[PDB]
Amino acid sequence: QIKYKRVLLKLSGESLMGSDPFGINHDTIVQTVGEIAEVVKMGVQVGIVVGGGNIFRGVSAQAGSMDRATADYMGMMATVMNALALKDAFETLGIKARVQSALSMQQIAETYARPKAIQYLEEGKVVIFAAGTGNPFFTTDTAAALRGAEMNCDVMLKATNVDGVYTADPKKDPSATRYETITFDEALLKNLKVMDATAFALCRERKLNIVVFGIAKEGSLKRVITGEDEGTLVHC
Amino acid sequence: QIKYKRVLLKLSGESLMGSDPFGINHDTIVQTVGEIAEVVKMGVQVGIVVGGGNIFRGVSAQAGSMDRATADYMGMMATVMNALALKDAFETLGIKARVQSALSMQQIAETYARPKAIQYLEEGKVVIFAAGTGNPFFTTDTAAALRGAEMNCDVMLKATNVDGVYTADPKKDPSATRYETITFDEALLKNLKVMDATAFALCRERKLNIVVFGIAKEGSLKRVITGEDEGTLVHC
Amino acid sequence: QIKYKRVLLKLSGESLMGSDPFGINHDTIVQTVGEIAEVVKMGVQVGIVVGGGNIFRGVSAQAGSMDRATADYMGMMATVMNALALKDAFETLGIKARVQSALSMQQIAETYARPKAIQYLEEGKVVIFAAGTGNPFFTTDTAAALRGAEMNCDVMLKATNVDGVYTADPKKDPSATRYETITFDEALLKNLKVMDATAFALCRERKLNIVVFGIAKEGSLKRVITGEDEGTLVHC
Amino acid sequence: QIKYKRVLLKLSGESLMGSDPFGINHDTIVQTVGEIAEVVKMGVQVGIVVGGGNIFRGVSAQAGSMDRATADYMGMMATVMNALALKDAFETLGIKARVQSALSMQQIAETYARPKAIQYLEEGKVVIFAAGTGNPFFTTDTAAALRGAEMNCDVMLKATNVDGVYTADPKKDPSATRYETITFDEALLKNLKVMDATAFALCRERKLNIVVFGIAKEGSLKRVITGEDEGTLVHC
Amino acid sequence: QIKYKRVLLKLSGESLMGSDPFGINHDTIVQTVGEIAEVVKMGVQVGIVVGGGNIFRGVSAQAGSMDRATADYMGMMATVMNALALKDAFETLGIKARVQSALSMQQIAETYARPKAIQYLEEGKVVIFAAGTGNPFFTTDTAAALRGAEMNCDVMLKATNVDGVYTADPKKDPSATRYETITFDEALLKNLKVMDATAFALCRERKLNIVVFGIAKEGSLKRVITGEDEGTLVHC
Amino acid sequence: QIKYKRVLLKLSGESLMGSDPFGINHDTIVQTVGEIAEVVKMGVQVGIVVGGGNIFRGVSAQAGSMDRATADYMGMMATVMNALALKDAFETLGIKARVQSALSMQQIAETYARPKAIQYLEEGKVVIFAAGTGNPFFTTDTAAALRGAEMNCDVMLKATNVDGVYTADPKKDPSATRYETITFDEALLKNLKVMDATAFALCRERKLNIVVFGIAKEGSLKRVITGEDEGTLVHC
Repeated sequence: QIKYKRVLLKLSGESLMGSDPFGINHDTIVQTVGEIAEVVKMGVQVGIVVGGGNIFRGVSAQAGSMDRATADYMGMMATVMNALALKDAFETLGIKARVQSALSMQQIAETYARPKAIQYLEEGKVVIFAAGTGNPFFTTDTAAALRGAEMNCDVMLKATNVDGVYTADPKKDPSATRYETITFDEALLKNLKVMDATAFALCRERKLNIVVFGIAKEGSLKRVITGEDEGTLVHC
Repeated sequence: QIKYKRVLLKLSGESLMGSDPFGINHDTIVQTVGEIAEVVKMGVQVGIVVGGGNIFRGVSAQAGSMDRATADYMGMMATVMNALALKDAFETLGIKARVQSALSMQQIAETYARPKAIQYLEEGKVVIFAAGTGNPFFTTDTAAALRGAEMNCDVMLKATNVDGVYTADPKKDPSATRYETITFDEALLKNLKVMDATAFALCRERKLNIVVFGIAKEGSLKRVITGEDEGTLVHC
Repeated sequence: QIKYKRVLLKLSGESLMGSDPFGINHDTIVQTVGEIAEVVKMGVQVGIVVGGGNIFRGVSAQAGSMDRATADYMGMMATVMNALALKDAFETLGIKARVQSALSMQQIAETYARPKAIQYLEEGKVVIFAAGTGNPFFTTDTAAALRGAEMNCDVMLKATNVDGVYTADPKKDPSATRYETITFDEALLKNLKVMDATAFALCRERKLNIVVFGIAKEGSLKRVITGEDEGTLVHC
Repeated sequence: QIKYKRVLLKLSGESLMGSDPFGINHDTIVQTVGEIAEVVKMGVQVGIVVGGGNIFRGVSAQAGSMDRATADYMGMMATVMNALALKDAFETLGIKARVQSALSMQQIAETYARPKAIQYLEEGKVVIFAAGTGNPFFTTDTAAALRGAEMNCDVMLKATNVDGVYTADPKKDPSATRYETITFDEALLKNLKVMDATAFALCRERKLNIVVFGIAKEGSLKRVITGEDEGTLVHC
Repeated sequence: QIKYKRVLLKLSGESLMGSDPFGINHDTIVQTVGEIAEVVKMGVQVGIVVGGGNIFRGVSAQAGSMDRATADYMGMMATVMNALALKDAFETLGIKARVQSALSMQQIAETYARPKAIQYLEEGKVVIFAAGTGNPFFTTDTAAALRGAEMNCDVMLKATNVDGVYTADPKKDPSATRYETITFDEALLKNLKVMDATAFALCRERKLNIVVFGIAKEGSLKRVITGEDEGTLVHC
Repeated sequence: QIKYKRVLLKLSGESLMGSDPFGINHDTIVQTVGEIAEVVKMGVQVGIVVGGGNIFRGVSAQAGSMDRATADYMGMMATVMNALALKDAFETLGIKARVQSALSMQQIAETYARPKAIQYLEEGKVVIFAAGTGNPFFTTDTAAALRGAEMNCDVMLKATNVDGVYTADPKKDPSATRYETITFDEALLKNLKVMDATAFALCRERKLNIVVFGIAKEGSLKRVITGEDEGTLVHC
């Protein structure tokens, strides 16, 4: 029935953007939350680390002439916005969700705390991690590996705009094939794009396997959770 | 020389958007900052309260489907992003600035604390207040009034897309006139929309005068603080 | 049986003062807590926003020559004292209660957080909100509307020294009559005293109805909760 | 010239009450502040620990019926109120003052942090410590000792309703004498109540000398810091 | 069956040191946690205040030339380390444990809060109090009395390297006898070593009885909890 | 005169241990501090990131049996202890220093905040960063890089038990040579272990140059900041 009991779902801000060129598209987020809700109702404990690219865009231009760290702090503030909207959407579906921020925040969100988050998962709630790792110069993928290892998740579900890992950029090379399973070293030796070095190393060092898939492809989240053939499995 | 020593300048997030559809427009924010950097060098202590309408656009549509309290929190997060961008802008021009948030932030900003805010104002720095009043259901203009009165500002400068208060909409009828100066009661009596009732009410009770004025027009700010004829002055 | 499931009870500090000229009168608070306990045991979820006038009195005089904001901060510190004593009194009756402060406090009380407070209500505990809205220049009534709207309460129970809304000050006009029901506009058109403008506007804008009643009039809290004829109902 | 450079002055909340039955008496607080403003201008770094007995009166009766830990917390809240009032008083006389709380406060005060407190003392400001030790069951005098030793104060000044330590109660017998100077051991041996045992014990272990003295008597403070004959000196 | 329902177990850092000359000895802590686990599974609610002498040793030498307060802060940081390891050890045995610090800490531990800790005990979890009282110049024993009184524990279990209270130092006087029961005054009159004055006074003033025993003596924790003859009972 | 104006000096906890088996060795810490106190007086702004290996030794054995996240937290607590000891050392030599923690601490230290850290650096103070990145699974060297780049340091000084990077281990073969200067890519290509990959990767992306060098050797630090030939320089 269920292959992965506890998962850390990594969603980029862009995933909530749909076709729009900025922000959150109501239809996309509803479709996404609903799909996550489905696996939760199947009893899966879900942890979500969400990015802020969809909202950073509106401030990307100015970022250029800003101190990178500061630009990154705005990015983190952007994730919190997606975290909030994401939670609101779950409550609408009858699923309770809690937002834990890596940087302490008064009323918008609870501060990250391992014991509480684990509990929340157990209590059947979706835990949404905001503000990445709390530090600049680190990617969302990195924050996903960190929270994943901390939450003792069975695997990290890296959701992307491609339904898996290809021998080469499929969107620009129709003859590209999707790997069904690959190793960390293989991914490296083959210069395959899975995630940034730092995040990749963290997943290895913590023995956190990764499944790359395309969330927007209706039904694949459930397929991966159930063990069907979907996306690429990267293991150590 | 100087008409107003300490001023609380209210900036809508939209005033940093320029002609863009969303976010922060580089040339616009650089222009606005520069103009304030001008009065600052003239010995004016300036506190800023900024909205998040420009960034809120990308999540506005979704907001409608969300709880309002949660929507306002996203609005407050948006203002933090503008506050950082603004703060960084000032540094580039050699001016020192600090970001105070109504809600506690870990490393993005310092929590609001009157004694320190006033402290900075004396040290001749720019203080940008973010997160508004820290509470949902309150408008940015109310935050400005709150902070303006708390900071013991000589006047609140309401920057807007108009150079003053008119007896009628000039854009949709070039036959009206720009009030040079009105009184709170007259404004209310003549249904002149200066700001929402709560915000407006606070200024009166704290006896904080307002000066509505378009900041896009170069020189406008420089004019108001010097005492020239510019924008409407709502006083008591 | 029960007309209002979730209520925000607004108690002024003076209500806990009884006949004494300052502070908390043991007999009054016990009578008050007991009455609130009764409706909780009937299954009503109660949220309480409490004032500090009864304790502010001792420092009222000095306040006069103090900066208003500072005077207001003392008021907020006063509510926390009533919040504490109020909680202690419930624990004595076997009812668990939690104090959420609008301003973060280390060990005296938990910081306000919407998700937790809602939960507390559901868990059958009385939630007592202290420190108003966290900002100076705002009344307790305002803090009651805010928390009320945030807690999604069915109605706000404004407890006062009069058993309802009269055509004129009853304590000084024996021929005054009590309205059984009135509208927001009616209350305004008639210059009826319900609460301050800001708080009143917030209740309207959030569609939070109000029931004005006299808590000290033994048995009326239960009567209002049950639907009997008691106090004045102000709705939009 | 100056006998004590840095001093930790202990003020009971009652010493701000004057002849009133409760709260803060305007003329009294203005008198007391003024007297300290005097030694401050003389280059004395002054830290203050204030009790809350004056405000605690209005809730004392109820306290008896409450848990003691909770009662002490209300006592600590009371001290914050006096701290603010005191702080404001100093500003009026042109003196800068900061309020450090043992327990974290959001905007009412700054959390205690030694490096900053000492910082202020050097900057020639008045530092008023509130919330005592931050723990229930500890007396105000213990907080004074704690802070006195932490601040590396030359001496702790215990202001009281008496101008010194006597061989017997002078009020209830005008035949005793005011010890000019005693030693901790002598005090204990002769059962001279200077302060509770814990507080007293701390001063000795940290080697912090005490100077009991009535502050109501004009000039008293001025006398002690200058070295004149005034109040008992408990030393080691 | 069970004589003490809720206990505050005071463990010195040295107890976790075993024979080693520094730090935590895996075997000792496992033996200790297991023994505590046994009484928890019997339904006893356990509160633990732990010291840091075992880890302070490594920095004792440098402490000598440091400001005492600072030296004490390092001690508190040391308790947190034992608190952490202590918790980890319980989780391994299947017993949930929470670490509450007297000084607020972001992700390492929850800040001390009476309502939550009581709850935790009730929920069957072991609560471990770290950082003493939060202030320098106070012993661990003192922190044990404080938390004990706050948690309304039935008795404070002072674990030590001696199996009770002797007529004189047994390790250096073979003819020393163990008291089975003694009074506070008796302990004092006889100059018996139970704990430091401050801590002792606090236990008396709060009517918190004390049982002195040797935790390392396998099986005595259970014996004391069950009412058997073990250790010395000090009561008021 | 000065080669590097602002430097981020990385100190392993072991470098404060001297020849001892654990903890902090008085003569060693006094020597190391003194050496830095030297370059500071020369107008060099110095930020420090210190590890906790020296203190972690006493809990290392137990760590193996604990969850790694929890082990790393104990490691971070250890670094706070070294930070305090270090800070105190500087005071003794008349130098002012402040301790910034990645994780919020109540009174032991100030929470990390870039604007203030840079503030201090300009005020000519020593800033000691503790708790590393604030996240588990990240090495001390990564924290150094993070902070180094955040602080806009001219270079990161990696103090170690070796005076530079060699073509081969000199200790286990006196036939190699100390690279005078290498480039990131060369280092990686030649498998020269300078620091873990993540840490190393960050320095390159932020363009932060490293200068590996043994600090035990008196004069070493003094040499590097002046520009003399000392230790390997890994640049881009």
